[PDB]
Amino acid sequence: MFQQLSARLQEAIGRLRGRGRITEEDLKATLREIRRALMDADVNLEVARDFVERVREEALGKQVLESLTPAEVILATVYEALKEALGGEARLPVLKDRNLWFLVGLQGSGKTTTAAKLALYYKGKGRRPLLVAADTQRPAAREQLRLLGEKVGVPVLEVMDGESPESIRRRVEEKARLEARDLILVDTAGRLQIDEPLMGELARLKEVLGPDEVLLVLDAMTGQEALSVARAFDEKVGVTGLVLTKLDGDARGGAALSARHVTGKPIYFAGGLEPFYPERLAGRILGMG
Ligand SMILES: [Mg+2]
Repeated sequence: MFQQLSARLQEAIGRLRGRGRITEEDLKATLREIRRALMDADVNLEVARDFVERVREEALGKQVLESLTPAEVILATVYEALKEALGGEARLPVLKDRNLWFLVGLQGSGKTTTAAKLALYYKGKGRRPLLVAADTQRPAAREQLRLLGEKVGVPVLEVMDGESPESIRRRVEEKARLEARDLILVDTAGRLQIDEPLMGELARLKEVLGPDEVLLVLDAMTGQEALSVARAFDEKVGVTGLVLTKLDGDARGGAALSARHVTGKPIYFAGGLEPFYPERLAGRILGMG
C-alpha cells in the first residue's frame, strides 16, 4: 500500500540493517529520511514532524543506539507510529435499534457506490437497510443509487425533485415502518466542489432528519485536499467518521496517515468495502502484507 512511501520507508529502515550499532547521526539521518518520505507522500507537515519525533522518542526508549540490530527496533517503532497515525485500533459506528446515517462527500469521492456497499455490508450482518437517494436536483444521481440498490438487493427511496426535508423525513419514516428498515443510509447530494448552497442544504437536512452518524466519503487520491474538504464538511455540517475510497490507487497515503491528527475523526471503512484496520495498513506499508 502507498507505493512510494512504502518503498522509501523500507529503504530507510533497510539501510540500517546488518551494520551492527548505529550512531546518533545515523539515527538522525534515518529520521530525516523518514520525514522527507512522509512529506513527499503528502502527509500533513505537522503530522510528519510529530511522527518522526514519536519514532525518535520511542526508539531511544528502546535503547536503539545500544542495539545490535537497530533496524529492527526502528521497524517496530515505525510500525507502531503508522498504526497510531492511522487510527490506533479498528473502529466502527455504533448501531442501535434504529439508525439513520448520512453519507456526505464530493461528487468523485465514490459516495454513492459506497452507500450501496455499506448497505450490503450491514445487510450481511443482519441489518435491514434502506438507501435514500437524497439529491433533490439531479435525477441521474438518484437513478444511480436505484440501480445499485437493485444490484445489492437493498431498497431505495428516491427523493423527488425539490422535495422538502420535512417531506423526505415523512416518506422515509413511512417506508422504514412498512419495510422494517433499521439502518437508513442517506446518500446526500454530491457536487464537484463545496459551496454555500450545498452546505446549507446539507445542514438543514441534518437538522430535520437527525442522523446519528455522518460519514464523509473521501477519495484518498486527493491527498491533503481531502482533509481540507473534511474540515469544511465538519464545520458546516458536522461529520462523525470517514470512509476512504480509492486507497488502492493512492501511492502516497497522506490523507490516511493524516486524518486522525488533522480531523479527529475515525476512518470507519476503506473502499468492495471493509472496515478500516489500521494495523493491517501499517503492516502493508512496511512490506509485511
Ligand atoms: Mg442549525
